[PDB]
Amino acid sequence: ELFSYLIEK
Amino acid sequence: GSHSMRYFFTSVSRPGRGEPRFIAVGYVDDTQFVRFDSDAASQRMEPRAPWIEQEGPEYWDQETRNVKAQSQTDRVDLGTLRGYYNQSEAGSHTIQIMYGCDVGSDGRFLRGYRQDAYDGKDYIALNEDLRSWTAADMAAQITKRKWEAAHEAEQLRAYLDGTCVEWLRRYLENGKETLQRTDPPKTHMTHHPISDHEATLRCWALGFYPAEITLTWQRDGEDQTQDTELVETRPAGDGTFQKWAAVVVPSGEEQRYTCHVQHEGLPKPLTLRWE
Amino acid sequence: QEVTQIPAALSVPEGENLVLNCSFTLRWIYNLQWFRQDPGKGLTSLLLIQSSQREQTSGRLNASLDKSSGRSTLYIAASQPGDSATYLCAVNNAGNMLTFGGGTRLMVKPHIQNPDPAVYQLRDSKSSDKSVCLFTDFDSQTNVSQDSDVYITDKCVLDMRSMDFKSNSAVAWSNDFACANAF
Amino acid sequence: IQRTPKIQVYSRHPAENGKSNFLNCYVSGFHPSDIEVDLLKNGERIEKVEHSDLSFSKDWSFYLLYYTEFTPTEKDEYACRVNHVTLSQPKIVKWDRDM
Amino acid sequence: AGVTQTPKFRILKIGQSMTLQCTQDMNHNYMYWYRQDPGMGLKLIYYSVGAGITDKGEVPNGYNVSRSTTEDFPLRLESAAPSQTSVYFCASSETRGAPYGYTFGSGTRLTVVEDLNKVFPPEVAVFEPSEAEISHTQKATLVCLATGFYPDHVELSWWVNGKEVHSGVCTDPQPLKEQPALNDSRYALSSRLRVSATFWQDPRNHFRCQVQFYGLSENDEWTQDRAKPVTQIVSAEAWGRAD
Repeated sequence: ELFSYLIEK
Repeated sequence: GSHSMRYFFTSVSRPGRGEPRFIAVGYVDDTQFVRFDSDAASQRMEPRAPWIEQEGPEYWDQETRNVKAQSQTDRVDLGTLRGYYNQSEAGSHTIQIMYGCDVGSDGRFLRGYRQDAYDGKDYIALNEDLRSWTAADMAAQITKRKWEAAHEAEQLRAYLDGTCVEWLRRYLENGKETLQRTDPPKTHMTHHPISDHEATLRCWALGFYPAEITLTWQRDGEDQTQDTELVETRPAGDGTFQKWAAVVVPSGEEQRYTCHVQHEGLPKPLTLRWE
Repeated sequence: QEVTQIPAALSVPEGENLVLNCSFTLRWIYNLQWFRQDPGKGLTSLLLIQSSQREQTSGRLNASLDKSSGRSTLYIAASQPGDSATYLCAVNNAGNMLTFGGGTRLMVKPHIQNPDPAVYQLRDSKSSDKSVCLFTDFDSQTNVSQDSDVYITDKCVLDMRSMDFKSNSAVAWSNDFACANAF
Repeated sequence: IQRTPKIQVYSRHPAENGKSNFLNCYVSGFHPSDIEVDLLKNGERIEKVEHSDLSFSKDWSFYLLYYTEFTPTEKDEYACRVNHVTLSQPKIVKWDRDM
Repeated sequence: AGVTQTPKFRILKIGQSMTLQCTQDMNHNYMYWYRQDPGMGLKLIYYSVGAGITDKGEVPNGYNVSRSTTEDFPLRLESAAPSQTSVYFCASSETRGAPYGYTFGSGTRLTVVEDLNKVFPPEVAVFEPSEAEISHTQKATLVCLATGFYPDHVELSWWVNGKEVHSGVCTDPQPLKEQPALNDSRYALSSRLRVSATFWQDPRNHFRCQVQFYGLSENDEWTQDRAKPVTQIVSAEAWGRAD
């Protein structure tokens, strides 16, 4: 399953 | 053997052609099991291995939402990084992301990793300790401060040694007939005279699984690493792999050279000699 | 993957500590938020708990976060009638973005130390014809419910900026009906 | 940064004349991602050609597998034609079963 | 400024078009449209993660959006349906994670009606305190009653000698349905102002019940005998007396 704790660069 | 789950993401800006290209692919070892493509008709995470088919609607709904979220994050990031590097709007740029976890034959966590790239070069990487980042330049150093403030490392580590390894174990069980099999290489050797006093000896390994293999040429016993032509392990397209190693050999001295084949599926390592 | 708030309505006598419950199935949440909503009005942020935090405190408001069990509890200490409002639980994650529970309508009932229940008839200021029945001075424990020709209102909520003459009342009117029986 | 594609042309199963098979073209080590790949029969583009989803190696260089149904014969010549910004000309690699 | 959302309210006949505007000057990449029905939570209709893209939320059907610029995320209703009666909230954030939380607009109350003929302003009357009450409690409760208004969007306030009061004020939690069974039922709302016997039994004291009604605009068409039920204030008033 995908990683989902998404923080913009 | 040890196993890995990996996700690969390629984002390419298409200036004056609308939205950037986005391609997400999930791997268990060297087997692609899921795909998202921005240019495809479905706009869904799609199955690519038979053993993922048994996941229910909730799985496909969730992975679709989360891959779309990564797509949207990459769309924003392309704009931001374009800003960081003071690049024009007219040029195409690429973000690449790979993250994954490795487990042993006992199914337990070995390591986790994440690397991010801009235009085919290191941007930012999770360190070995899974607690800090290595920034390639001042652009990535801005990204690091944002990721530190958001506690990105702590959340990624929890995923890598939690969700990642848990779902890897599930996939490995559900697809064990293919994922946890070992097919030994069928081997043979070819002979190509390049001149009247020299000939190529090519050592073939076909139909083996998994991809890990060691093809080694030796003269009388001595290893010829420096003088061995060694192509990349390639996929057959039937779920197996192929590889060859070649040596340029003085004519009438073929019997001296030997090809050694090491693979998990072999009862004992093979040693091959020419006709 | 959604957010739920049970109970949907809570009635509490003032001064009493109370709890509002939030449960969510959202994974890898960025944060959890508690909102106050007054009737007809927009959202007021009460507390925002980050993924890395176990609780947030603001005066008489304390909110816990358990990511693992997917639960938050809002603790309201020494409750006042001014706490009466709709409390919305909101959870933010990547796939679903800020997702809202149904909310809990909190009714904080004013303490009535000297109940004096009575039904009065009031005449209109302009006409001698129209009259209204007033049921007033009843304790906050007694309740009022609603013939389609006679209309009976709910027991009113106090103006949350009141500092005098605070007591419960309900109103009844119709087009011949008597006040004595109305309630 | 620009990297030149490596090209391998081969069959899914060992080649037997008059027996249905798959012709593969494995293109690896290229950057950037934009690439044109055709499978040729006697110099002519084969229309129905499928490929794997774009992925990449530890060094960020991309790889694709292109594949199509084909029935090998003694006389029919098969090849892979790759165009990339890094190449001077489209590179044609001929299928060599005896390699 | 934060997030500016217009209009604050609108009455709209079935099948008519409307655009809800939403603007922010904070350079936020993320903008959101939610709807909230009575006694429910907010539900995401549409969102945008930057200029040039929109994406469907939980309840996108019957709605359209666009995002040509960072500043603006307008929501379009092509053919207003009864089901689109709701309160709409626009929002923005600097990042998806929104560690400072979403910035919300003030809200837009849309009412969808079979026809504009269903819209009525409130009738308002003030009822004088009971002599029985005054002599029993030494207190004087005025009752204000707003009747026959639709939709149920009013603000009732008490004004004593020209200044708004809150002490002694008690308003019904929500308007009452005159015809509970009907979908288009006109509403009633009651409020109490309670003062000392002294303050009532004095002809110098002036009591006004003020009901703000949110109705039709001026660019709305009207061909009925009765007055155009436009946004307005309807008041009834009573005076104290000692005789």
